[PDB]
Parts: sequence; structure tokens; C-alpha cells
Amino acid sequence: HMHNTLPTLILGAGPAAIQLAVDISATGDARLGLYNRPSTKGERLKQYLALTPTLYLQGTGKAQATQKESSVTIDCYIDQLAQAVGDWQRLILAVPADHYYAVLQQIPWAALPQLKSVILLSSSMGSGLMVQNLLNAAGKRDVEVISLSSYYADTKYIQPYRAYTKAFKQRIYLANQWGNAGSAEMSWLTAVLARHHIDTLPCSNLLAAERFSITNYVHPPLALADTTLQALFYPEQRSQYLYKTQPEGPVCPAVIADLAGLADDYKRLLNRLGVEEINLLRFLNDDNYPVPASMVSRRWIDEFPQLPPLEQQYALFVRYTALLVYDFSAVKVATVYQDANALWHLPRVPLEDVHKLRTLLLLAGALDVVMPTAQRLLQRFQQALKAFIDRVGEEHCHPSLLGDDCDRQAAIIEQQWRSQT
Amino acid sequence: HMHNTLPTLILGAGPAAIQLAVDISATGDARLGLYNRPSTKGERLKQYLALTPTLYLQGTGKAQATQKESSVTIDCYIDQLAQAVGDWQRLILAVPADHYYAVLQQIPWAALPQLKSVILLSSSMGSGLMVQNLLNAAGKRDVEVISLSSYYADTKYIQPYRAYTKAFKQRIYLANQWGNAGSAEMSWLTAVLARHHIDTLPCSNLLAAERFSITNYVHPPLALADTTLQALFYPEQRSQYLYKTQPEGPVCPAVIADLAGLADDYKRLLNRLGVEEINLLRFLNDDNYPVPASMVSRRWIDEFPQLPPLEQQYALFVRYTALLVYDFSAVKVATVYQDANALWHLPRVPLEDVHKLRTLLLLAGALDVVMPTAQRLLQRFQQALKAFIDRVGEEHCHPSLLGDDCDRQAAIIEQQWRSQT
Repeated sequence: HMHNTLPTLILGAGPAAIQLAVDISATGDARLGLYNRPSTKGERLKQYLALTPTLYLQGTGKAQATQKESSVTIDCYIDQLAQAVGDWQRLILAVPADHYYAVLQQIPWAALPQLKSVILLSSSMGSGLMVQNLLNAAGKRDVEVISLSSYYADTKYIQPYRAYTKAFKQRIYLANQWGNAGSAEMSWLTAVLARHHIDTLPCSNLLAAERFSITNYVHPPLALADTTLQALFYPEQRSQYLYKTQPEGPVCPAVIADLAGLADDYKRLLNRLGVEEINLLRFLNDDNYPVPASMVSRRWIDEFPQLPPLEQQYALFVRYTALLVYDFSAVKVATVYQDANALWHLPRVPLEDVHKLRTLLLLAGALDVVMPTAQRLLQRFQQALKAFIDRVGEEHCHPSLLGDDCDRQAAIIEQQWRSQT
Repeated sequence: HMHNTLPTLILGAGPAAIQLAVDISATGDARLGLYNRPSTKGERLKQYLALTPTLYLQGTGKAQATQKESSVTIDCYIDQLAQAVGDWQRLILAVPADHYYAVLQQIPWAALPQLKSVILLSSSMGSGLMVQNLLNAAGKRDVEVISLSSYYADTKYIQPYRAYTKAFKQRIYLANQWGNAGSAEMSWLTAVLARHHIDTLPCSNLLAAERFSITNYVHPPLALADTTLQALFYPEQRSQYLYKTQPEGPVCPAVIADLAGLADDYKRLLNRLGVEEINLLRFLNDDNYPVPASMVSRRWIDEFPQLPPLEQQYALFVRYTALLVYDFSAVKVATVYQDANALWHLPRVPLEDVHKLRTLLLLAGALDVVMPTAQRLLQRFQQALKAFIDRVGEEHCHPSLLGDDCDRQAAIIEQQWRSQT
């Protein structure tokens, strides 16, 4: 019953999962399982682990202070979610948030009789309400659902069983569905993260933690800018950088206006759901990556939500200019690509961000709130995407380009939310 | 009497003077004289020319289109202004504008019986009113005084008799004291500059051309920023770049606010003198160095003077950010330096800019107009300068650090201006 010895199944074998597995193994003696879909990467890891079931992690730079060379044994590896069965008591979703639904629908909940908690490692707004709904339908209402605002480190590959961590986050916001402050699981998570001096801040409900997911605010305006969509869908033109100013990347007044406007839209939606908006600029500067006060004053930070729109935008433009002088300058914009079957794919940025934002947009329309900036970003993306599918032909596109389950997710979120209000 | 054959004495042998000498020699057969003070540079040029009296110019890059390799003979070189005598009919002041007074006071006007024009090559606001006053006192009221808004090229050394020109200006504003549109001299200047596709725009009076001197607007806020003054007066600390953002140079919201504010101040003063203010952002973008409209919109440019202060500043910050992505990124901030006698000197930036701005500030106070941004920039400079003189000791400072003739210049400008109004 000691929470740091619970058998723990990690779903998704991204670099974050290696760091996480090391962090659990170092805080206790727990059986560790791992899942990854049967992609090329997953298959390669599947073979590796069948021979020597150990992952490797190297702390570098800042992270070297609390993460050195480590090794962690995996007791069970699976590549079919129908095999996610047995005595597992903790599931950790390391997959991106727009895949929670597809993943949770494949888990055979009846074959997890001792399940106590499901942890949403890089949550999105509404993720926990949705997971609650799915669990409640499977008779797992007892299970504790914890949303974290983001993954807590910058981790990357070096192959698939080897990662390096550059840096750890300042703080993470988290909550379970009951607004507890310190359940056993929450205390365990705090203990895990304390090993790297990461602050944990409990929130009153799942949405009140998820509202602190930085990527919902920042990716869509940058990733869905006309000039970024053009670089994405025309793979031969010169590379763009996600955080650079025009003409090398998207940052400019119009894109900053979309950033400020999208944050306005989330405030509308969050408020409708009974949740307070964040102070975007304080969040960015003080919870994530600071810039000197000679560029972004403390006055701008503390008073941001009461500043006029144009002054909000000025402050944000200055912030992103200052950030370029973590290595934002290095983030390239990824393009469409073909897989082994020569089917075209979108990369994770913006495919994840589009799905997360489309789910919230559909939710908003159900609740009679308008999000004009979200709507303009998604209209722009959809027209670019249609044009790309016609260039290459729909038959030559992977089905991820042709549909999504955002509609059902939004309906499930609304259903859960309305059942508590 | 043909104006392109007039004997022409160029005062100041900076790189601009070499380009200018080539431009005159190529547009006519005129006797050419040259002056430079007996600095180290001037002495070295003085010896060189006594052996082979020819200067050399190389057009490079953009300028290669209308400036190739050229050579020009100097018929007379002097290093004492008391020797500025004889049949010279045109004087061209290639020296910086804060030296006009000292220079003109040394010219023996009675020994220039055929003087017809004095051309202020890189004028400042008030330069032509001041020169008028000095000429009028010497009985040279007949002489034509022409102010140009700036020097018309980016020219530099490679030694002292050899220059290269990177680029030529789009347009130059000019005027004589009578608001003519096309006197013979003005037509000659247009012909000279046309050789490089430079536009010339006649103005209704000298001040109505001088108001287009970019350096009056741009240097003081950048050069006199706290962080730039610190780099100037502490020569051992890491170099700063004049146009980069903090912490590598001064650009930040406070400095941009000084830029917008100083332009407000000049409008007050210019208006008081009967002259319309310029549109600063249109001037910068369209008459000097453009940035894409995705950064600075045409709306911001065309409407700048009616925009609210904060939006003016936003637009200016964006402009200077876009400029960094001509090689602004390369302009280093120069520091105090010792001469052969181990006396400390200020470099031309900001020493020239401080003198030009102090003259206008004293003028403004005489005319009951307040310039709070100018005043704050000069107070800041003066305190930094005092602190530096106390560190090194006043005995170890060149006298340029300890006084100026800005007071008399301002009085002379006011006197001339009042005598026409």
C-alpha cells in the first residue's frame, strides 16, 4: 500500500518516459511497465528491451546538478494497449494530450482490478474532465485522476532507450478531480519532483491546473501563422524558426495579436466553465523563462491582465524579442513528411495543437462562448491543409490528415462538466 | 561662371570628402582644395599629398553600380584655416555640424573676394541660420548657404587618402536661405548627386531641410542610454552595440520611449520656429532603411503622427527589432580613449550629438519651449561625464570634455531667426 512501491504502467515511451522511469525507480522499488505504439521507433525499442530491459538517462547542463548518469530496468514492455492488464495500480499517460481519448478507449479497464490512479503528465484544458467521464463509464469512479500542467523537464533522445535531460521546470501545477491538496498520490508526485527542486502547486480542480499548459497559449499563434503554415506545407522552401521574427520565423505584430487574442478567448471559456483566467505574461516570465526587467518591466508583468490590448501586445512582442537574445532561436519549424508507405503526415507541431484547440473550440460553441482568434487560427489551418491534400492527393495522405475525434471529446467534456454544475 | 567649374574648397578630409571630391571632378573641371585640422590623420595626409596629390575611391556592393575605382587630384591642401584664402568660390563644410561655428570663425572672409556659396554637407537643425548670421556679419550676405539633410553616402577608409563607398542614399533634402527651388548651385548639387541616382528634394527654408537629419533623432536616445553611457565611460567592460537590444545594446522600451519623446520635443521646437514636424517613422522607413510591412505596417507608417504615444513606441520598437534581422548589428559603441598626450577624449558619438542637442535645448529655453526628453538625456549624459572626469581627474581630460560653445551658437541662431520673423 506504500505509494512509492505501486506497480506503475507508463503509456508512451517518449524521452519524457525515460526521465520519469528513472525518477520513479530512484524514489522507490516499484514494478515498472512501458507501452509504446508499434511505430518504427516503438518496434525498435521493443526488440532492444527484449534483450536488455534497461533505459539510460544523462543529465546535462543545468540538469547535471540533480540528474547524472542513471539506468532503470523495465519489468514489462507492451505495444498493444489490449495487453495493459494485470495488477497495475498507476497508469501514467506520457502520450500527448490529444491522444488520451484514443488511448483510454483501448484500455481493458476490467482487467485492471487494482487501479488507483491515472496521471495526465502533459495535460490540456479539459483532459481531466474527459478522463473522468471515461473512467466513470467503466465503473472506475474511485480512481484518482491527476492533471499536470506540463511535463517537468526538457528531455530528448541521443538511441530510443537513451535520453538526455537539459533542464527541469521551476514549478508544475497539478490537481485531482476532488480539489484535494495532498492525497497520497499528490504527495508521491511532489516527492518525485522534489528530487529536482521542482515546485508543485495544488489547484482547486483539474481545469484550474490545466489552464497553466503553456503550449495551448503559445503554439497555435506561432505554429498557425500564415508564414509558418507555408513552411510546413511546402517542404522545399527555406526553413523557418518557430520563435524568430519575420522573415526567419513568424513573430510580428499580427502573430502577437493572435497570441494576446487567443488568451482573451481562453479567459472567456475558462470563465464560462467556472475557472479564473491566468496572468499570461507573469506565467510566461515567472513560471517558465524570464527576460530582464529592462525589456519587460515588473509593472507590465504584474498588471498585464488590466493593460489595454495594444499594450499587452507590445509587452508580448518585447518578451519574444528578448527571449531570442533555453535555446528558442534553435527551434526549427518541421514540415510535412512521408512515412515508409509514402503517406504524408503532419508533424506533432501543429497537429497536436490543432486537435487540442479544435476540441476547446467545439466545447465553446456548445457552451455559447465565441473564440474569434481560435476560430481564425483554425480556419487558416484548415484552408492550408485542404490545399495541401489537393496538391498531393487525398489517397496519398495518412488518415491523421483527414479526420479527428475532437467532436466526441468535446461532447464528453461538456457532459462531465454539466454533471457537476 | 559655369557652376561646375568653380574653384571649390572642401573643409574636412573625412571619407565623405574623398567621395565628394571624386563626384565634383567627374561632373566638371574645377580647381579642388582640401583642408583638415593638424591631427595625426591630417598630418599624415598632408605629407602624402605633398608627394602625390591624388585621392582614391572604390565603390563596393550596391555602390559598385555607379561608383567604380576612381582617382582625383587635389590642387591645394591646407591645415590652417587662416590659409583658406584666394579665388575660392565654393566652400563645402564636410566637418560635422557641431564644428561649423569654430571653423567659420577662423576663415578670413576678406581674403575670399569671389565667394558665392557655402554648402553644409551634413547639416543640423539651426546650422544654416547660424551660418547666415556669421556670413552676414562678415559682409557676405550675398553668399548662398545650402544645408543638406545628411551626407549622401556610406563612405569609410580602407589609408587616409583611400576610401570605399558601400552605398548611396535614396534622397537628400536641401535648401538655401531664400527657399529657392533651383538656383544654379542647387542645380549643380542635383547634377552631382544624380550621378548616383540620389533624389534631391528642395525645401522652403534651411530648417525645413535640416529637420530631416536622421542622426538628431536616432543617436541621442541610443547613445545616451544609461547602458550605453556606462560602456562609453568604462572602457574595460564588454562592448555594447548601438542598435542591439538589451543586454547587448540599448534598445528596450525605455530607450524607444526616449526616441518617441525626443521627436515630440523637436516638433515643439520646430513648430515654434515656424516649421512643420516630420513623420519620423515614414522618414526612417521610406527615406532611409525599410523593413517589411509584416513587421511595420504601412498603416503605422502613414498614420504614425496621429498614433497614441504607446503605439508610436510599439511601432518604433518593432522597426528597430526588424532592422537587426546596411549592417546595424555591426555598429559597436565606442569608448573614451586617450590621445598621444594621454588626455582622455570622447568619441564622435555621442560628443557631436550632445553638442547638437545642447545647442537646440538652449535655443528652446530662449524661446520658451520645453523639451523634457532632450533635457533628461542631457542631464544623464552630464552626470555620467562628471563622474568620469572625477575618476580620471580633470587635468587628464582633453578640453573638449570641459566646455563647449553651444551657448553662443544658440544665441546666434535665435538672433538670426528673430531678424526674419
